[PDB]
Amino acid sequence: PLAKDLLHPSPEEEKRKHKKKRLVQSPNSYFMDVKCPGCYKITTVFSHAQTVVLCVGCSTVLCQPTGGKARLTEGCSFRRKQH
Amino acid sequence: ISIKLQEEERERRDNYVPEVSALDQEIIEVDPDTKEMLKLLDFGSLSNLQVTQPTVGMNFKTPRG
Amino acid sequence: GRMHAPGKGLSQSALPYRRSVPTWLKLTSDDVKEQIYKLAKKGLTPSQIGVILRDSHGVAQVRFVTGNKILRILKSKGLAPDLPEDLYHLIKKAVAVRKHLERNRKDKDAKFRLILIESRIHRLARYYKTKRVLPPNWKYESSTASALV
Amino acid sequence: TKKRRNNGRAKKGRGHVQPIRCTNCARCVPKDKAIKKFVIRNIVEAAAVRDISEASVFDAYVLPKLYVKLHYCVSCAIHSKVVRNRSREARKDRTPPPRFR
Amino acid sequence: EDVQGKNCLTNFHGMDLTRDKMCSMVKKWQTMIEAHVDVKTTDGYLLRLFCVGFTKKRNNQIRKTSYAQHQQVRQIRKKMMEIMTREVQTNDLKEVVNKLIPDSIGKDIEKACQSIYPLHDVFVRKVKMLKKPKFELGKLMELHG
RNA sequence: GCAAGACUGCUAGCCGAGUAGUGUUGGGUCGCGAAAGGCCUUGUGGUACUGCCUGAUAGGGUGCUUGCGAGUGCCCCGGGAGGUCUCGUA
RNA sequence: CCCCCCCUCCCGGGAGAGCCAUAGUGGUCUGCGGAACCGGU
RNA sequence: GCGCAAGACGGACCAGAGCGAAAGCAUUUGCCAAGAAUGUUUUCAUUAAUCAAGAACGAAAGUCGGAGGUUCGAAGACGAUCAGAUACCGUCGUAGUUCCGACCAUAAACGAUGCCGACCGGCGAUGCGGCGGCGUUAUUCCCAUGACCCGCCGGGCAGCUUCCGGGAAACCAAAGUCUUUGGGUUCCGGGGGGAGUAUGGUUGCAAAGCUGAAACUUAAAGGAAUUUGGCGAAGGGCACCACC
Ligand SMILES: [Zn+2]
Repeated sequence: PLAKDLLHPSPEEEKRKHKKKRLVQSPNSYFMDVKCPGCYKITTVFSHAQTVVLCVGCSTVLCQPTGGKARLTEGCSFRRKQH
Repeated sequence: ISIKLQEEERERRDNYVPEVSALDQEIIEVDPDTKEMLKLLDFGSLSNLQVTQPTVGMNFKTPRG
Repeated sequence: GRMHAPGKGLSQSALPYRRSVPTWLKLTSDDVKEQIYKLAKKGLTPSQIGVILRDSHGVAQVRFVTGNKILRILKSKGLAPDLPEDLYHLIKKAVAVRKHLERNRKDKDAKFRLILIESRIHRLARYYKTKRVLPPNWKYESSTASALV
Repeated sequence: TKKRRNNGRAKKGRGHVQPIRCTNCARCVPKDKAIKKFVIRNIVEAAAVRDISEASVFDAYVLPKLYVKLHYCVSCAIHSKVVRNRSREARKDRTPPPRFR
Repeated sequence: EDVQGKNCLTNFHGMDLTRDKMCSMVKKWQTMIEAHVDVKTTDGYLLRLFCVGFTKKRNNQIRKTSYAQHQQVRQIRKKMMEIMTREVQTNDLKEVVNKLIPDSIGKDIEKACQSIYPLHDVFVRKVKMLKKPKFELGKLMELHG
């Protein structure tokens, strides 16, 4: 309360707060690397795609537009790519 | 009334203590959460303590509305 | 809050701190610009071009793969639209509201919304006039809707 | 001076509510201010219950219940002794009256 | 419809529910869903079936209101309308009256609405007979055994 | 290729067999389910219940006993005995 | 002598998709290693 | 009891719940257009807040022209209460109550509190969108979705407590961060009557709407809260000078 440490907040506190209320503005979104057992070529998609995407190779519809994230088609593996 | 004799028989009962400890029981019923808490303070496993099954069912807080 | 509605909101983008292209993105600048040119030739606007590039091609945003923004690139090549996208959308919305109002004369709320939309159009056109992108004699007129589609 | 934190009703973000009619009176009053009373009552109380029960065509029968809702204006609600005045700090208590009968 | 002698013959004309039951079914902290369908049987017996449904509270639910979204209510009403119009046009009145003796239509609607919002009771609270065909004697004498 | 652990479903002989059929809201590699017959080692032990309906001894409905509140009791067949089952009171 | 009964108590047996130990058994997960890397079809 | 015709209307579900700038908004379905919030690693880059002139909407009553007039009901007719009622009450009952136009622009149009923006305590609920996680259910297995539960995030109507603070107090997380007085910008108050009157302008067929004094007169008029006063207010106690 009176004596906190706003310079070095714990990660739990920082992740609790809103994205624009943190000590530094950092989005909570991320990119994905989605692929399916059917086709054997891998694409890169955004978490909140908000747009229907067709796999390059006309395999099937991969993502689905929703309010938040994207409803990944069943039978697909994805990993969180980061630098 | 502030009594100093304090009900002689009940005062003796207060003086009476049992031969058993009533606390140093050989079996302790604790959830895994308490075991995880204890594992990270200074010490680890014990020889007079065992973990119980997770008592989480549906929820607490019976319906009132 | 909102300029016209009395509602307060907080929902928009939040760019990351690190201003560097990610290493997993193998795309160069030339091919990104080529894709931008192709999408522009297809008949889209910079509002959706960035969306398509950040969804399918995996690029975060243009301002890091290249230096010029999307509208800057379109102006550089020359196939950029003559009228701003937001002003075009506002004009189209005003035309739609007026077309709805021609038949139903008792919809007072539609009249109020049309007044608000025309106010927004005037306020944006004033900024365009003072920033030297539209001719000084350009005026928004109620009847002129067919030409400005 | 202002007596209640609210305005004697429950309208906080509406500005208008449907007007209803009193039952004892004919006064037209706002819905959220008009005291609403819901009563559960049987056809017979304690006199004709036996006469219906033992003297009946069918056996093992449950008596029907008459259902009705009441709307009372403030003057009509107080004149019929449905609600009564309370103390200054006792008016802030929103708990319903005890029910055990 | 006809009397032979010292013995009158009848026919189905409608069905209603007890007013006390209907009063007791409509309670607080629940949404009532209504739907009227004007569907004709195989023969020219046009009926206007009505429906009533309510939502209730789960055994572990804490929310006292337990309301429903407007779109969920619309979907439930569409389901009830389709269920009633499906079990009328395919059969005559003579045995759908027998079907009406139990709450088979009500049970079907209740089972069909488990996915949108769980309702407890489905009742055809009123059935009216709007139109009837040309008067016939053979059907009448077949109705009475 | 080394390699031991943690857990799970069904059968309480195995085979045919998760065959027919039932089935659900959107799907699926699916819930539900004894065999006809055969081949034989020829078919595991302790443990309490069971109001009515729907669709398990699960889940969801809904009771009977004294006005009322808590009990005991409420699947079936075979023996014996008895006849107002227990505590408080709008 | 009444009844038809209905209920309660002391025992035996039948049915179930209860639980627990043993067999017929089917899969999920975890540890180590591939003499060392960079590109072209 | 069975059928027919006409008009108004949308009970119970209905909540200190929702939407709309305000007035205001409820039977199912179909069509058209719009909006707040949540999500966003999309787009432009100061396009911003409040506002003299001006402009749209604006409850019921109010007027003008058509169609309908079921019910309620100004004026009016009648009967009783009453000393006196052309008041309370009861029966009829025109204009209006309904719709399509043409007008007025008025309320206790009240949160009696202007808008934008920053900050300073806590605690549970509710409605929306997003997010994480055991477990039941759409019968028993696999996933997505509804329903249930445990949290978190943002905006919105509100709730409870307190020596943050303030006020004359009633009370207020704003009616606070104000003599230790300066965030930005509009309207408006100067003791009580006369008086929102006369007048002049102005809009309206009219009713009336906006702007709006002076002469004379008074030392009071007013806001909050206690003890007795009285109630044709509620709720308790006692008495054979009260009763059974
Ligand atoms: Zn009244």
